[PDB]
Amino acid sequence: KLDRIEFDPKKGTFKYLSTYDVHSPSELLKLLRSQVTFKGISCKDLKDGWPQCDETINQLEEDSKILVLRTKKDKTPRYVWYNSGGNLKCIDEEFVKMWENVQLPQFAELPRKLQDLGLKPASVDPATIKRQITNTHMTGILKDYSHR
Amino acid sequence: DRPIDDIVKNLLKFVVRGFYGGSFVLVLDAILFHSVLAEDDLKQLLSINKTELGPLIARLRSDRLISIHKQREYPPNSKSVERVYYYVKYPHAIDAIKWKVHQVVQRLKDDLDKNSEPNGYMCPICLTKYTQLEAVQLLNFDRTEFLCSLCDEPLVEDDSGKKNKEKQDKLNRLMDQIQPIIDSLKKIDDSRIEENTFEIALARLIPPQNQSHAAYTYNPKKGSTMFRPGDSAPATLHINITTASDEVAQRELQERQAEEKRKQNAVPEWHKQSTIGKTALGREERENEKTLNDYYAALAKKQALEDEFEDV
Amino acid sequence: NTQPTIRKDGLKLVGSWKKDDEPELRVLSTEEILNIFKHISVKDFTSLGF
Amino acid sequence: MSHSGAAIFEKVSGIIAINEDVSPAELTWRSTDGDKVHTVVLSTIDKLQATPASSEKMMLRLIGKVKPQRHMFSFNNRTVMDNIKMTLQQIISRYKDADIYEEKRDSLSKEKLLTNLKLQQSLLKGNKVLMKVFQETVINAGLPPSEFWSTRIPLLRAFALSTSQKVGPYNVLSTIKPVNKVNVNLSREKILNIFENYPIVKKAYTDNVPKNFKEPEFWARFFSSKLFRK
Ligand SMILES: [Zn+2]
Repeated sequence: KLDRIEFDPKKGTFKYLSTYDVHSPSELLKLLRSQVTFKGISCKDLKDGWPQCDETINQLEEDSKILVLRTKKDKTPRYVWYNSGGNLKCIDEEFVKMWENVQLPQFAELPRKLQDLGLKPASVDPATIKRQITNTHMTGILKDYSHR
Repeated sequence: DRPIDDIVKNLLKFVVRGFYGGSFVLVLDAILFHSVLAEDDLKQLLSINKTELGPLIARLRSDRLISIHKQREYPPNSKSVERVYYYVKYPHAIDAIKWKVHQVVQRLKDDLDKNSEPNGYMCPICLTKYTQLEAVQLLNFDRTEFLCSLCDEPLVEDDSGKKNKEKQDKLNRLMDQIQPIIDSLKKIDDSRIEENTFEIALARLIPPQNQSHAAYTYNPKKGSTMFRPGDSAPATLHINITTASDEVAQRELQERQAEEKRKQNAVPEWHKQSTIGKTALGREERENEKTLNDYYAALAKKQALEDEFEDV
Repeated sequence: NTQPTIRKDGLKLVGSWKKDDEPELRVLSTEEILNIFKHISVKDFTSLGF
Repeated sequence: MSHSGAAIFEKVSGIIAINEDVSPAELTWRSTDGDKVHTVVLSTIDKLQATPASSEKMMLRLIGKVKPQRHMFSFNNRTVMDNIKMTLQQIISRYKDADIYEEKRDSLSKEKLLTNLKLQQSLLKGNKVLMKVFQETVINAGLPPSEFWSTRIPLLRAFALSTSQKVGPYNVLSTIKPVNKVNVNLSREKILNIFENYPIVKKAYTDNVPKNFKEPEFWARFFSSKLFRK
């Protein structure tokens, strides 16, 4: 009767029913893609019933097939997600540091600066958003037919 | 979803996955996968902490990759709370990436130009940089070495002489690596994108949880003259098949209507006749068919919850 | 846009907007004030004596 | 799209979807985690209840015909709710009309003419005076049927030609005028003429009339379809 145990009428055995019956990388990849919410399958239950999951998860992490949230205490995969984008690492660190150095101009002035550069500004300055009796014996018989 | 929307979504995904760490992809991808997402719901989806969600939201807010929306939500059976919702404003996000992409390339271009300029000189003691033009006015009387002004010590040539090729190599890598972004922007420029708002973005919402404490609804205050910085953005067909009986039936209906129409126009009775003499006004075949049917049968054989509502 | 009634509270500027019950109230951020003042045209603030 | 969106049912948030491919159409509500699932067949809906646009709430109830069944859906955006209200209205209106309708309801020669027994029976049944002569002269007297019709060839030919002639071709779809609520008056003669001029209509008619839905629904969809306009 318990939901965590699966019965086998073929042999008459009781086997543990894991939350996600996955034992191969191919099955895991399709399982994540089938998720309807953005919640990541916890490695705690995925590791249970799977002799090796970090090795498989790490293999997929290198290939950018899935998204993995890493622990802060010790390196260990937490809830994972399907990678709907491209490669996870496709930019050199020498440019990431330069990305941090870049400081964006004032919001109200960005379109003007971009327009001065000649690039099409996909936005506008918010300052331009223009926010736009006689015969009283028939007290209630008369219906207001004001227009036609 | 329009084809251009996919391009913008791809552009945002590439930028975050490349120019941001790992956790940043998780936060932004959730906002893209869903519509406006409450902070509490966002926390449950990613199972990240406040001290971990803070830096991610804060950095993704400074770069304008994710917008914020604050409103007063009034749950009916509990104390209310001011809710925070995170979404993406494509026109603003596209501009932020466009400027940053240009800025990064410009810095390398300036550095490439700067490196092509003569090296210069440096002083080991005071660590003061002197250009070639400036150094020429500080050399000793012997005309043998450049002497510092503050230290009066021989100058040492500056570095970056051999980097002339390195800076060019770095620039080449940048354009090749950022190539997907530039191609995406070109397609983005071709089409026109409508600015997103908390209400507009809410139209594509996919609820995160079965019972979310955050009420994903917009309830603007009536007659609210307030304007906040950057919170404003730009029958039934019935058919009837008529059979032979219906056709004759319909004909009689018009005939009755025609008679009524004629009566509506017909003059009154008193106008019809001159009323002078009258007193002044003051206060069986079936059996035959059956036998015939049987007879031919032989011949053929022979020959052969109370709320206001309306009705829509 | 309807302009607010601005009053000084401490070292901050607080602006109130009159509705079309009680008037709307919020704090005018210094960044907002700086953004607006930069938009004033040359002729506009010369009339103010600057 | 106008056939799906987010909705909250019984204080549970989920995605509301409108299924029209399967006849009868049914609305399926699926919870975020899928723990609870609710499906309702649109055929059971009597009226469509929607909150006024002047109220902050954006609810939408589908009341079922009988303690009438009630399904209440809460939306997040008026446009999303509006995008689903109009689509739902179309399904109910067409099915309501279908329910209303359901509740409311050569051979000209002497040889062949003398041999076409069906025509001889057909004309005789309508004619009564000929029955009087035929009954006495053929049933009792015993005159051969062939001899009786020998002298009445023009009578047989005249009756046959009445039902043996057809009108000429003409632009049939142009005559139809839809004339909010719009009503049209089709007829059996119009139905046959449409098939002859447009074989495609007949092709879609023969393969769907008994299978999926009754004829009134088919023609209601056809006129509303872009095919009728094309
Ligand atoms: Zn020095």
